[PDB]
Amino acid sequence: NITNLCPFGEVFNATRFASVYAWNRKRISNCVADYSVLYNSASFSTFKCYGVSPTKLNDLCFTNVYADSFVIRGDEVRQIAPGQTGKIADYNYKLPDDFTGCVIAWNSNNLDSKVGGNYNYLYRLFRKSNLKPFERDISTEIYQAGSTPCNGVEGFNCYFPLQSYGFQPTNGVGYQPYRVVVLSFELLHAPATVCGPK
Amino acid sequence: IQLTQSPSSLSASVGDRVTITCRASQNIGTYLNWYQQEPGKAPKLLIYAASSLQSGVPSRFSGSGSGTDFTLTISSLQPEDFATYCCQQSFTTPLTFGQGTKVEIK
Amino acid sequence: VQLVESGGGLVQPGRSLRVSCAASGFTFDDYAMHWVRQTPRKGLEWVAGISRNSAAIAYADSVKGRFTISRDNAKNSVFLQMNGLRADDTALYYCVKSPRYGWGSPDYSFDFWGRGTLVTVS
Ligand SMILES: *[C@@H]1O[C@H](CO)[C@@H](O)[C@H](O)[C@H]1NC(C)=O
Repeated sequence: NITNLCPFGEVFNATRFASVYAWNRKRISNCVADYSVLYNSASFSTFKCYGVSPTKLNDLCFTNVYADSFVIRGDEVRQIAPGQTGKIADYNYKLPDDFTGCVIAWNSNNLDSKVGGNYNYLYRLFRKSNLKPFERDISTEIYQAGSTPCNGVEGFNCYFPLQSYGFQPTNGVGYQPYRVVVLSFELLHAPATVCGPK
Repeated sequence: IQLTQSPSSLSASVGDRVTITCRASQNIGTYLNWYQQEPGKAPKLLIYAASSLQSGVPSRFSGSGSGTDFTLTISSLQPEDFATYCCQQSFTTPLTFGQGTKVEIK
Repeated sequence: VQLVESGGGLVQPGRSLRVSCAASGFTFDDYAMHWVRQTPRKGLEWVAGISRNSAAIAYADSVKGRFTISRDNAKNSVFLQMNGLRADDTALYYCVKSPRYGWGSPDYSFDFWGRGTLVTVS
């Protein structure tokens, strides 16, 4: 029998999610998981994901399961895949050229996007340079266009590195918020544990 | 800050190799801008940072320069390019333009 | 992306005047607004440009302090109060939007211009 099902409800169902820039980083360790029901549920708009195949994913287990969740506009859900570049893709969260986990996404139009506008989700749109894979960016300091450091006088040209989504209930299907998670699988030299039903 | 252009005006024909230079009094870097205005309607952005060509614009345009000297270059001049082209300074907040260069038919 | 202007015309020197410029077709919360002037048959000249969140502002040296600005965030527009009129101010006036992208992405970049209003002081 299974000793403990890998906890997924707190992050899939959940009650709240952080913004994409301050994106959460959940770790999962010795356990037994039921990704199969994840395939079974039809509520996932885009379950399609890379690396290991879903049907045999339950037979080659790992040491670390790194689950990272966030929400974005629907249209740039394509911006989560190896090799591609884009505003959310490049300035917030990018993936290595190789990848041993994969992604899931679905719709939350009725949950999120309050009628008057949630306005409680921020994303980076400026930065000095490109972004390393799997690095958190909590830096809440001013960014400059150039030739002028405004020295914390935030305002003119100081370009606050956080612009709001500005959701509305009737913007359109291309802008309605989508909930995205990614499960990266890491095989360290330590013994592998995260494999379940057998 | 004083900005100059050369030539002040010119008369050309179709498909010509056009070239206009712009000089700044002090080193501004590259943030200089290139604008056009055709007779009768609203001007639009053409070149920004002296190295970026605007979207939805023919690739025949070209821009270059640095320091204080910059230059627009036209491989094949076209009948729609006979307009007034001006420089723009993107340096310390007091900003001015150049004298411009109207493009005339010859 | 369209712009509309009002408040110009023929006025006598020494009075006070107001100019409004509104726009639509984008998200007005960004794209620091600007004003430019052009005297007829002579080189145009920039006037003003302020900020994104009504932050620190700047003006031309020739007319600094004499005129003032306001960013109408609500009805996506901008007010410009003209004080101490001069006959030199007679010109075509443009209210101009700004971009957000590029290499350096400078707010002083100008695009999506409107139409302009004739203003005469005599
Ligand atoms: C989310 O809640 C629904 C409703 O009970 C449930 O069917 C679904 O399995 C939940 N998602 C999980 C547990 O990942």
